[PDB]
Amino acid sequence: ECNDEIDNAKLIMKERRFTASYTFAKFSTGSMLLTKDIVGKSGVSIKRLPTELQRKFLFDDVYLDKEIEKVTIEARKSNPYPQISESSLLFKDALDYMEKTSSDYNLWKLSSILFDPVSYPYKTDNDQVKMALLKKERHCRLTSWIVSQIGPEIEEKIRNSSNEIEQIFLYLLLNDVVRASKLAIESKNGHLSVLISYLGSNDPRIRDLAELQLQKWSTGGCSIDKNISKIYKLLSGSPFEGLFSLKELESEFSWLCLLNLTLCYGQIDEYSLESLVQSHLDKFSLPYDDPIGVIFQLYAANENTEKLYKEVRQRTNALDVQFCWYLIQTLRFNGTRVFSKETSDEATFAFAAQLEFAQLHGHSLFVSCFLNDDKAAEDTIKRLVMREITLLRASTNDHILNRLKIPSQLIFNAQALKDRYEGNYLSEVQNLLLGSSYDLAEMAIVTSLGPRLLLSNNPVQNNELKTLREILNEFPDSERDKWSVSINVFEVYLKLVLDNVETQETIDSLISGMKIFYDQYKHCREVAACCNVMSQEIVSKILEKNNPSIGDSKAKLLELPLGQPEKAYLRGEFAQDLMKCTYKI
Amino acid sequence: HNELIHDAVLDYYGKRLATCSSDKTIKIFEVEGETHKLIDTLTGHEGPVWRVDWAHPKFGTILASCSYDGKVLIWKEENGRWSQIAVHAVHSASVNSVQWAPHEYGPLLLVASSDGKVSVVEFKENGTTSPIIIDAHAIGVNSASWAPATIEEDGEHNGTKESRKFVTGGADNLVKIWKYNSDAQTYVLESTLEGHSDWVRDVAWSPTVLLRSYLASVSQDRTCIIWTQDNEQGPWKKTLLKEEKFPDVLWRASWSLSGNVLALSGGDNKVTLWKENLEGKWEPAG
Repeated sequence: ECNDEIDNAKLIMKERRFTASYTFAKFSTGSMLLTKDIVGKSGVSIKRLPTELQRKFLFDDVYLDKEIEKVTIEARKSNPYPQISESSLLFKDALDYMEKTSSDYNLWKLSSILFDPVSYPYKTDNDQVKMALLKKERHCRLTSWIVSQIGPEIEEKIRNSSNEIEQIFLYLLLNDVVRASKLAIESKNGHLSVLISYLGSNDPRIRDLAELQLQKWSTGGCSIDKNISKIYKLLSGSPFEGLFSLKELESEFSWLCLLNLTLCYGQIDEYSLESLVQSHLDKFSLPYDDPIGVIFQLYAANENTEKLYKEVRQRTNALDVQFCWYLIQTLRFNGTRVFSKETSDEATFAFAAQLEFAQLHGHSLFVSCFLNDDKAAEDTIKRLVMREITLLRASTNDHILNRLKIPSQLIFNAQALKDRYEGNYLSEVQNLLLGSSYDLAEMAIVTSLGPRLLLSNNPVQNNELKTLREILNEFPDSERDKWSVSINVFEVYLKLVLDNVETQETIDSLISGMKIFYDQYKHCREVAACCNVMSQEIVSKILEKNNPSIGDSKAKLLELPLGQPEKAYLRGEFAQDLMKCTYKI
Repeated sequence: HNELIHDAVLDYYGKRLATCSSDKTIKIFEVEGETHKLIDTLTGHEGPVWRVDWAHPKFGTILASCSYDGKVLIWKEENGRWSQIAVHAVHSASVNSVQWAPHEYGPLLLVASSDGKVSVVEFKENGTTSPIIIDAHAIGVNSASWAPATIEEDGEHNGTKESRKFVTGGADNLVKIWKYNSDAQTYVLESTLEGHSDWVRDVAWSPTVLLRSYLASVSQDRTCIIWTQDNEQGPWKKTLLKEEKFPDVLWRASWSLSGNVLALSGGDNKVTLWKENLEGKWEPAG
């Protein structure tokens, strides 16, 4: 037989279109994939690749604590679920967590200068002086910064050049204007000093110098050198589209250096800081694979961020999901550069996924809040609260996080869902009451675990039984007759027995109701055993206050269910009782 | 131990994991990644364990399991130990899938048989379900799952149209969704999306939506079609995860909890991870 089920197994697999090894691809709570193995359990030979995150600060909760005291959790009134709509984030909240040689440092630092104002310590006389100087300020800082980054490169070349003239040129691609002059005097060159004194300004006069001096030279002369005539092109206001093109200079000096040239000299005060970077793009575009270069392009292209974003994206561009998420949210809700309430949602999912897979649970919840769409914001909040809140209680900084403005109700209900799994039905019911779900918490004592304050209660003093009673005096009585129909049976029971409200009508009302009640939870576990206790108590309670000894209440005793000793006792006692009557002469 | 792990899922507290094997046992395990503490064994079925699933917490932690017997024998820990709390058998012909519905959809139990029939019942502790069946495909249903999320009917009466949506996948290369109707006999079929030349294998809907609903319909034609529903209620348009035949025999294709990160289990024991690219098409993240 055993050998002949090998063969059957094989046929069953082939006809149902299975072959080879079965592998799967179900995402776990760690979000790695578990594939078959020899010593194979659910997962073996993990074919999950490392997380795409590797930014310092994302693995630091020190970062996460800090960002609670920036922007603060809030929800719409449209959906009462978190849907953050203010920002109090800047691009100066991480700058020291990564190196200062790194492109990551450069990316966060640059963005605050570009898009956000760099304010003055005072307030100007007119607002066009306010605003003009504000942009010029951003620009000033930028221009020097670029020079520091490009620094070592230019310096290297200055060192390796042992020609005076050549060193003199190399300096001007920095802001070494000072010292450029200094070397020129010493090396017996007047001509270089004169042109150097004019650096740091551009004018219609200066344009005029550049075009004419070139024409007179390459006509009346025998013609000036290739690179001198290239300089004339930078000063007339078109070096790359100029008659001598500097586009060849990419091939020796970075796209940022090339950008530097137009930015310091050409079209400075005939342009705003915005339009000025754009002009350089029209003369020579920067490479698309630069993460940090793309930023300039976005600023420059103005509120055509969307259009460019899709274009650049379709021409090779790498950016981190942390970066896309943080950028789109801050700028829109600072009103410095508006974004759509759609590009924001795309970015919120992307970073939030990477964070779960990284094993960052606080981070992944925070991020998610900045989601827009009443449904979506809803959807997401629910899910991540539900799956465990033990790690929302892990520290005191995770307490202030989740308790800030994420409805208390959600916290309590999550606890109950976890508690169903634990077999913690006792605490379950309590947490459902608090999560404002009076009807749900009814179901957890009557459909999953009968009251332990009517089973394990001590009958001697009934101390646990009246805890049952008193905690329904702590639960709504302003809206009682909309959630009590299993709990109510408990209520009428408790008032009749505890407090001694023995009325014939009260007795009947409970018994007729309790027949139905018995008839759907005489087969639920625990609940069934508690019904028998209840019955023993009610029967006992009637003798104890005086048995009314009518036909109908005799009836009542048998209409409420009886146990094995009880049905035998009644028949036993009735003959003895008769005997006793006939006893005395 | 097991030389072959067919498929294996997790609960909704992420402390337990249930392994579908092929030696007829459902091994309940405790999830600690690669290592597991085997706590239980439930042998009691005929042939390969095709599918098991865990209940959404608010209708137990019930574990409904199907094998080649063509029956769902439901197990439930009553007393801290496994026993049989139910049995089903309205369709026998091998039950392929066996799913529990979202919290709002109820304790609905999705049965999908290879006789071209599909049951949809309710789990009761007082008993009674009304037997409602609707015919999906004709050559069988090799996987079934559950539609995204419940909708809202407005007006004065909610839960009218759409509502609980059932998504199936037969062996006749046809993938489509439903719309629970109450005014036209059987579930009025939506639109037949024929884009398959070999039998449909696994179907998963994305619990992450933007402005379109994603439906990864895998097939044995070595491609996965991604059905982008335009504006979520528009038509279903052709969007291709790969245009070409992979040299991998694809099986499952299940989405992540957040994100449109999709894992596709290749025949060479390599689970590629796909993200949507710079265009509307997909490129691998790994």
